[PDB]
Amino acid sequence: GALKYLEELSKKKQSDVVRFLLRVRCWEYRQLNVIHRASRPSRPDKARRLGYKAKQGYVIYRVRVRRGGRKRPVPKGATYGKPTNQGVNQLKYQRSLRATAEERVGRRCSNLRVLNSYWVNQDSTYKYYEVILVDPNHKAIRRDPRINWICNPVHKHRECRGLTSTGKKSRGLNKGHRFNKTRAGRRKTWKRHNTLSLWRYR
Amino acid sequence: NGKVKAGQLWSKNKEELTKILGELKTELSQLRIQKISSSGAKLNKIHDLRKSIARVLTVINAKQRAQLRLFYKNKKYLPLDLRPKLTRALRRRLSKEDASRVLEKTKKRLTHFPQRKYAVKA
Amino acid sequence: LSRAPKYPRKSIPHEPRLDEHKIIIHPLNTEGALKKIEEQNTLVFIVDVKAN
Amino acid sequence: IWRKWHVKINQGQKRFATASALAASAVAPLLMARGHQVSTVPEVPLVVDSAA
RNA sequence: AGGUUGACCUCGGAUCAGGUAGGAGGACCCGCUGAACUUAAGCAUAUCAAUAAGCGGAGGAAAAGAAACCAACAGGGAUUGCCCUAGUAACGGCGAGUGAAGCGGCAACAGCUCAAAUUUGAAAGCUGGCUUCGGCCCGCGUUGUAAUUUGGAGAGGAUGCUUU
Repeated sequence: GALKYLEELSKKKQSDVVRFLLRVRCWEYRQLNVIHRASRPSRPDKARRLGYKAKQGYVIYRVRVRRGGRKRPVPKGATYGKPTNQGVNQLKYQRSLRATAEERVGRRCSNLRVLNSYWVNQDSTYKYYEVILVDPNHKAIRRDPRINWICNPVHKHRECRGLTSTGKKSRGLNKGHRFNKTRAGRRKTWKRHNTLSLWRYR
Repeated sequence: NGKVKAGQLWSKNKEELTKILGELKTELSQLRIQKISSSGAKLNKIHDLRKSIARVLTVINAKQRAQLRLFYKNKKYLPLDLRPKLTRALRRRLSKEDASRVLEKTKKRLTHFPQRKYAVKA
Repeated sequence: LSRAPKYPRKSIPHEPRLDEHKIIIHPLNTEGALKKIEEQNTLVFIVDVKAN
Repeated sequence: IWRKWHVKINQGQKRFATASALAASAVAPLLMARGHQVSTVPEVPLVVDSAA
């Protein structure tokens, strides 16, 4: 197959051919809309390994998001409480720009379910992602057992609840001692550790 | 008079049902003026004609909907009022066949190694 | 193209919501109506609020 | 509701008290002092045939 | 006819054919955002608190989940929860304070699907329309839909029995 060659070529992002393609594609995507439908994945190997199939009901949407940190919406950019010794310019959003992109694409297409998303390009101002979406109401989707789990109502807006890949990465859902506080849910673990259990025959 | 039984209405067809509806509406319109002109036992009668009009309309609507269901018995798309109501989530739920579809590898595994019936001696 | 639906959305067309039995309720029995009958050739009725 | 409602008791003390109550149930003065009408009872403790 | 006739690609229109989303509820759940009163003699670390308020998204449970795990043993073996570990290891102005996890016992247990392969002796796959219900069409798709394989393996052989 050709996708092995595409994977090994996509690993080399500083080669002349890949840099040229990224430059011209960044120009095209910057003169397109912020959120717009892609007719086909521009990285077919990445889309295929993330779950895209050339079947009716699979949609690709391209999106650009402004990169960098976040700012608190306070008047005049200043807080009127205790001194925090830091400015609002250096506050970091706890989710990824990829997750923000998936949320905006889902709000644009509220009738689809977000499956996954992948990085395609970036510049100084924006980061560019392509988001795979699946139509739960399409008969080709509903008849296929490999994908019809997404038609169930428990998978409504996975990108809004952190059930996509970037959501799992931001929630820290990994096994081991490095993820003691977050592997089963951070707030659930906190409530479990802070509950006071009193038994009858204590 | 004016209290039309539903058992009589269930045998009529459309045109004489509309005729009965018209005559009940006419007599009701007359007896409202009789009510505002004098007091008598006609109030029981206007109540009876109101319920009779309700019965006639119910019978006509039921026969119309039964005929429409017979017409749409074998068609793919039905009108939204003739489609089953259930709930919104139940209508959006997957069908039983799509929920019971399995992959062919799973079909082979369940064909050649299902759950057996076994017992263990003590 | 104009719409050519494969199924009607409403199976039964609804009846006239404002028909004449609902339009005319009852006449007026007050002395104003009774004076207008003889002096004006005018009949006074109480009608539906939605009727023109 | 997180008041302490139940009492945890040693099982040995429970068994001790049950044995003491069984021993006290075989004392005919204690039955009368506790209020039972056992004046017509033929014998204490009263054992009836299991065939009945 | 070639200044013509078409094929793709991309982007549009339509009250086109069929669908879907919004709001409510929000006790419990998954996230984001995020205080101060209070406690530290007062007080910018700290504490309250990764809480209240605010915002987004589900279900009858949600979430997590079949190891890029724990361990260092004669090794355990997806996830969740209870008891214990344990007020312990550890962190902490001028200290008020904070604080897990492995093992162990128990409740309950259940395992799997893709991408990376050429079906190449035959896209074998699928949405929709019309049906006389046999099928026939318009298409999607080779920039890859079926079968096969998922590391516990598997692909190729060899071999002789079992299975539906």
